[PDB]
Amino acid sequence: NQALLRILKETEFKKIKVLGSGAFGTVYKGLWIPEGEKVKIPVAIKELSPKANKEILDEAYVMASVDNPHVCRLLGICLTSTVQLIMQLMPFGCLLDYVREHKDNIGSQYLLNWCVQIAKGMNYLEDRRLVHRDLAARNVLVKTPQHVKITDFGLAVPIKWMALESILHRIYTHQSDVWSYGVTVWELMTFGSKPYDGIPASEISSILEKGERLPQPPICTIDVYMIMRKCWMIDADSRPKFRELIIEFSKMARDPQRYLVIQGDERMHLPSPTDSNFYRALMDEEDM
Amino acid sequence: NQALLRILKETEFKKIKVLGSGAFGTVYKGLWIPEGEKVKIPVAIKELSPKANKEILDEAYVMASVDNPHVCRLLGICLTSTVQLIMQLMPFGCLLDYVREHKDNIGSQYLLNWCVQIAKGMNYLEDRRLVHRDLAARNVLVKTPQHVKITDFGLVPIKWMALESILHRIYTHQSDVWSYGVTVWELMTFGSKPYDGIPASEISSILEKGERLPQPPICTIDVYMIMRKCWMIDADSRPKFRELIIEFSKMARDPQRYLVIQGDERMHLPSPTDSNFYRALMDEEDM
Ligand SMILES: CN1CCC(c2ccc(-c3ccc4c(c3)C(=O)N([C@@H](C(=O)Nc3nccs3)c3cc(F)ccc3O)C4)cc2)CC1
Ligand SMILES: CN1CCC(c2ccc(-c3ccc4c(c3)C(=O)N([C@@H](C(=O)Nc3nccs3)c3cc(F)ccc3O)C4)cc2)CC1
Ligand SMILES: */C=C\C(=O)Nc1cc(Nc2nccc(-c3cn(C)c4ccccc34)n2)c(OC)cc1N(C)CCN(C)C
Ligand SMILES: */C=C\C(=O)Nc1cc(Nc2nccc(-c3cn(C)c4ccccc34)n2)c(OC)cc1N(C)CCN(C)C
Repeated sequence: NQALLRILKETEFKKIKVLGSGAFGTVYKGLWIPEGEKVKIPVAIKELSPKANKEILDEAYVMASVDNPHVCRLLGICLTSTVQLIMQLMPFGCLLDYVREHKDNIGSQYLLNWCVQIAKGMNYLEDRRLVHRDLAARNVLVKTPQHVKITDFGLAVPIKWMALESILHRIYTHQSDVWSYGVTVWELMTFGSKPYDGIPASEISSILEKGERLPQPPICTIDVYMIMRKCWMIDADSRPKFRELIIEFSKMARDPQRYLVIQGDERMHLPSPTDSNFYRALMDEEDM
Repeated sequence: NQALLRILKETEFKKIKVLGSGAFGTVYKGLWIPEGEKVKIPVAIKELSPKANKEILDEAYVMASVDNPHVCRLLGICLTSTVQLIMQLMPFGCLLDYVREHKDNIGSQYLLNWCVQIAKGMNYLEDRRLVHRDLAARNVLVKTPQHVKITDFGLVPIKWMALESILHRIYTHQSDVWSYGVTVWELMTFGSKPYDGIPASEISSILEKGERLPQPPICTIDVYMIMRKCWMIDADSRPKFRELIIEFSKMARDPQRYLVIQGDERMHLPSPTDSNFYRALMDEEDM
């Protein structure tokens, strides 16, 4: 249990470049320096009282306790005046920046597989009875282009991702996560657009109650959009379950050009197996 | 089958720092840059005719076909003006240099486990009917200090070779058992050169005479006997790699009984907490 979180010394790691900031502190690219040998092992570091460190560690053990190919795991923690958490570094960044930088080279087969993977991770957090509460394209990281992992879940401002019962009553279930999943797909199919951009956060809840939703993205057939819209029903139990979303986006992944309409789709396909095995033996040695 | 070897272009990778040479060419630390992507992936590259390249690929497909935690796999080839082969980069280098540089903190539990691992990989190559022909501490790479892998198999190292290889260029798996015994000895002497100071032309005469490498001081007689049975003159009398796994595993369950190193009770394996950290950053594979 508690053997999954390694307690780190300030002396055995070093922040070296800033990647960004987020939900409790700033993220840096770092290096781990194993005691007694000289090898710089790249990591990611989030820089956030003694008793609050017991609240921190009690949750840290929870996030250090996950095991699923599509969920990120917390690997270490360093108790300093400001706390420092350490996870494996994903050289491909998050999917949000990814989809906004290759938006003219992403084919339909990747997009739908990203949806499958995110539903796989989410359904796993559901099976662990863990609620994400901040699911969003920024919180989906890219291990290899064929392989994404969800991050920074379970931390108890993202109003434009929140289900209506979270905006009005701070109710966070897995069914409220399904709603934010619905927005996350929408970030993907639109190659990184800011949902409800320019309509004040203060006024989102009145527009959802009124019955407006995010608009059908251009590359989406009705079949994909109808699933997004069912994720945004006002009644939580009517939204689909993640286990269903897995089956549905997997079906759509067996025939992608039927469900997403992208210009140039026939000139960009999956990696050959040759290319996936190469990617995996260099970068991605875990199970799936 | 051939989807296990990725055919690379010169333009999608770059050698960046020279790591060493020895076997068949020069090895560099490199970078692979995925087509259409902005990330730079560390790799290892060995830089060496069109017809000879068919001899090459036929072997390369085999060396790309291994799947065992303790055997290295060939990952790509770039058959251009100079043949360039690509495998995963092992940031810890080869085991020989490891044992030479960390001779101050290597305990008996590490040594004995390396033997178990080297026998595991070797016994797998046997099962695949591939003869190493060059098993040696230099050809044992370090993925993590807890995890070694055999490399550059399937391809003169006179001081490692079984006698029937010196006398008849005969290489079977039983000849690999011998080089295995010599590999252990390099490890237990913390990296000494076997038959140091003796000209290569004369090793065969000393082996036929019946001398062997001498018992290292840190080695109990139980360990020495295994090294000696690896060096019997009748190849079929030497032990099998499957047998060496069991025996060195038996010895690892009680390491200080079988190796006598000063300061040994102050260096132990990593805690599980430390093994899990090691594995999620560096070693995510099965074992
Ligand atoms: C509200 N009042 C205020 C202060 C007190 C408090 C209580 C708990 C935390 C806590 C505990 C644990 C985590 C986090 C926060 C968090 O931000 N965590 C991420 C994570 O670390 N990300 C990373 N990026 C790069 C390197 S580390 C994360 C990583 C992961 F691998 C999986 C899930 C996850 O959430 C983990 C902080 C403060 C309590 C009460
Ligand atoms: C006599 N005339 C002269 C010339 C012709 C010829 C024939 C075959 C080769 C050949 C082919 C393939 C390999 C090797 C050599 C080799 O040296 N290889 C190692 C390996 O790649 N090392 C590495 N270090 C860092 C990056 S690549 C290796 C790596 C691995 F992961 C597993 C096994 C293995 O053998 C692979 C070259 C030339 C033929 C006839
Ligand atoms: C969508 C934001 C983002 O994550 N961008 C990003 C991420 C990484 N890698 C990485 N690995 C582990 C943890 C994190 C991480 C977690 N949180 C809350 C972050 C906030 C901001 C930044 C990173 C966070 N990230 C990365 O590695 C190279 C780069 C990157 N960016 C800014 C894109 C640059 N290209 C080189 C990818
Ligand atoms: C024994 C020398 C050596 O390998 N040193 C070494 C190796 C690596 N990584 C690496 N990865 C894959 C394959 C090889 C490799 C295999 N063979 C037969 C080689 C011969 C010559 C060179 C490399 C070979 N090696 C490495 O990665 C950073 C570093 C390294 N060095 C330079 C050790 C010295 N410092 C680590 C202290």
